Amino acid sequence: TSKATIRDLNDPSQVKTLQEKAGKGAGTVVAVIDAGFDKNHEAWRLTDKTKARYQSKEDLEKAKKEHGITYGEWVNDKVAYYHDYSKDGKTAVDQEHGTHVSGILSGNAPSETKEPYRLEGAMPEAQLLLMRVEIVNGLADYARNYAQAIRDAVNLGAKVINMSFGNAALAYANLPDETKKAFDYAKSKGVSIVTSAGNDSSFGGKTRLPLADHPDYGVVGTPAAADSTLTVASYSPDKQLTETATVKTDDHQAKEMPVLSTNRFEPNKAYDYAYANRGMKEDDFKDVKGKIALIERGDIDFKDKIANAKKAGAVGVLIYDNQDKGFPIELPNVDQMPAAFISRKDGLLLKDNSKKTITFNATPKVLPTASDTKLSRFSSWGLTADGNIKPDIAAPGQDILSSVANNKYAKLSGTAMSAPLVAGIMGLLQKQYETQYPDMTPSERLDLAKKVLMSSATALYDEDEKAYFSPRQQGAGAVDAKKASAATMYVTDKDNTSSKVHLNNVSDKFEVTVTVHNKSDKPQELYYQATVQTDKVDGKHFALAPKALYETSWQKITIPANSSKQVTVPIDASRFSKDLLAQMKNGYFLEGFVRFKQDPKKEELMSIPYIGFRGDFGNLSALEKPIYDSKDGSSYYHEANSDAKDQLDGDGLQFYALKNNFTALTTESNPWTIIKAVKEGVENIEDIESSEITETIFAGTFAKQDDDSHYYIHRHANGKPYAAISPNGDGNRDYVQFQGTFLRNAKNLVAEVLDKEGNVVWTSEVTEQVVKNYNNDLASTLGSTRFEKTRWDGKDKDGKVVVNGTYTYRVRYTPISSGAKEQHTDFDVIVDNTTPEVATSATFSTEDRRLTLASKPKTSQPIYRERIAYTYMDEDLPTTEYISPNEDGTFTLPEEAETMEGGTVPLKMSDFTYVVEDMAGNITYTPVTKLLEGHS
Ligand SMILES: [Ca+2]
Ligand code: NA
Repeated sequence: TSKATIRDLNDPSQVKTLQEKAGKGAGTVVAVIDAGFDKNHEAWRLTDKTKARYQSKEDLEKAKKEHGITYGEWVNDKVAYYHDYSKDGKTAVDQEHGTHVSGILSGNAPSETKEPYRLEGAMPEAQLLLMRVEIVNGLADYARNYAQAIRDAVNLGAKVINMSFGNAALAYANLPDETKKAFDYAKSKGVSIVTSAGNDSSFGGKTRLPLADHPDYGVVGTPAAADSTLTVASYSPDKQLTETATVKTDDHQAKEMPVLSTNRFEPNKAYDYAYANRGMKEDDFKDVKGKIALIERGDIDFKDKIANAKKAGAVGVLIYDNQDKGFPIELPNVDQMPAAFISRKDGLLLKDNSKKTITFNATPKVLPTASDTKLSRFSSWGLTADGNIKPDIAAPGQDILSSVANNKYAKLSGTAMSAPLVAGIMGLLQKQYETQYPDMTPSERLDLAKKVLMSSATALYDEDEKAYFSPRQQGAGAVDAKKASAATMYVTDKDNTSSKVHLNNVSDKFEVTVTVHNKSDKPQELYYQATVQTDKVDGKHFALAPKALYETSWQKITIPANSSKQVTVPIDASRFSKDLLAQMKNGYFLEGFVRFKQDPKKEELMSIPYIGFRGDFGNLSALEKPIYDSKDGSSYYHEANSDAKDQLDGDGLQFYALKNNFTALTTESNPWTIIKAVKEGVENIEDIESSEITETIFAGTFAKQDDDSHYYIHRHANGKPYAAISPNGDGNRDYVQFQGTFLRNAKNLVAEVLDKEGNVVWTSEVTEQVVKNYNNDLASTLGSTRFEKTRWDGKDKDGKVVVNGTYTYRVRYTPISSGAKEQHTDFDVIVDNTTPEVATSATFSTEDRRLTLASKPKTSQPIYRERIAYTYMDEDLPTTEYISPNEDGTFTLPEEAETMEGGTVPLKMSDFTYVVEDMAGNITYTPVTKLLEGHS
């Protein structure tokens, strides 16, 4: 009972054509570096173990002895070697991601599988080297771990190394030297390394669009940033093998549609369904009990939509897209609730259908994708931090069905699924070249295979924009193993280093030079054309879509046999400067593809991308403007309150810093009750000694005298925020600290203080590496970073507190790009240690209960708050509230205080305290009874 494979029904990358030419991997070794594997899975088997490189643990150990490897172990005929390079970690091993990635590369499920179709990877007859690596300490130790796994994989005979992991926005230059030399070691040995681009979209994450003022929104990190690697983006073909559900339309026909199910529905059981809108209100699920809730994708989370139907008593849920030509999204598991994602067109069909009955099928079929041929929304954009072109190539990575833990199978999306397909195509192409080009070195075949894969890759085309997807999103195009296995030509840059042209900074007139390489015995003629395109802009945001400018005339080129010729396409986009600079004031990309055809009417034979930037890329601002300078009071990750644009509350009692992510200075607010308790030596203060809290706030913000619930920005006459410290060790506004939202990566971040008289009085420790805030999510990164090394305690380089005055707090940082000038941002910081002189005597009129102070406060900095506090006990907890002064200078003291429980507590005169604070933080707190006693 031999079952058909998934590839037998769906092979979007044409792997079968290459397999018919180069085999299925028998005798070859490939390696996978991931976070953990199910090394017992049924997908790990060989058809003929006798044809393998390592036929036993003895063959594996002999190879270990020859290279000094004293670790790792044979597992079975398929998994010839497994080693855990992060065994010292305390976290448990996750087996799903690594098993899935490996299955796409070399899965070989037998016919005895429970699945409808067998999972057969690109190289099912190759042996696997599974190597675990996970973060335990830092990213340097991490890169040192997988550098060893690379070297070991090379020395154990791996022809391909697939690395379906990464860390966003990281620069290649910051990798340890061992990691860099391991990349070169594999390359010098003809071993291919394939990296996933990442699932981080652009700056802002898969839910935001980057602002047009900042074109350097790439988020590709390491190891993908290594030039030696082949970095793979993710796209969706126009069709995909999917699970199905069928209904009856109004025309009396049977229409079956794709579904993506979390948990399982009853196979071929007729389900009823009712429309429940966006699933936000309880009334939406009025007639949802017993049926399936049809919920529109909208404003609440999927977990909220699904759980709300569970309360109403539904048997399942159907969430349909709110985007046009969108992608399926894996819905969460909410208490085993069967949840299926469907397209917007299929959802609207179900919404306006008469006989609202749907039946889920057990056998999957190939159906068109709603997205059509489209790049994945999560696939990481270039460029690298160093400014290099990534990714290199695209591969299918939407809802890929592969092997998961416990001998099971599941669909996963991600560039981690795109990579192992290209890795398998690299391995087969290299085998093909071992007979097609035997006189080459292994490094020469590797360089050729990478160039052929990129050249023959079909440049994907956005049908809505009438332009090709940006090279910064798709690389050199979608991999095509048929065109790659058949290619006898390839195209490289001017210096024959890569199949991509990096032009760095360009003006309106530039030229793209490409070398066409012919390896056939006969000369060949080609027609070539360069497309000119840039970014599409929607107002203040990038659309993350191409904007075609024009295309050049088709020109001919004849390349002699076993030779190469260069072509040059002049580009002139000067007639677009005015419009493009209006949308993208700080510069814009000028990019595209030089496409090659045997004849202009035939299909694309090769394509090489070129990328230039119209401006000064390296000197683009790396730091978002301070939040104080915002016209409307909002930044990229922070929205203002339109009713009060100067409101800027602090951290409060939040646990995570998900709010208030912008460039600013931080300080601390320390109430007087805590200053008093600390100076008196109280050990336990929080929720015991005082009801007030020490809050981290932003410098230049001050609370109103009556509310205290909100802080507001105050500014000098010029406009700068009134940032002031009082360095006296009491914890109340003693320091300033730099908080940054970095639009670009930076290096050598250092803060200094100028005395505004021509002298630097203080310099902080240097923060050598700065990573951009490419998102505002705990799962990746927050939209802001607090650099504790930039904290200034108001002291000079000798340790003495600076004299009272205004100082320039200067933050310096340099972009990663080559030769970039150092950038800086300045803040005026006032230092004032002057303790306010306040009253020492007071008389209290018993009739009106008005307290009269012997003298008004005399403060150096302007008065911040002049209040009288009363601290009463509310359920054994001293609770403090405040009283503002009258207009004659007196304070009316109440005789009772209403508690939270609704009661009333009498106020004794020993409960009142006179507190005066200036805008630098200098504070005095005197008991009112002490003032009343202030008389000889
Ligand atoms: Ca202070
Ligand atoms: Na291409």
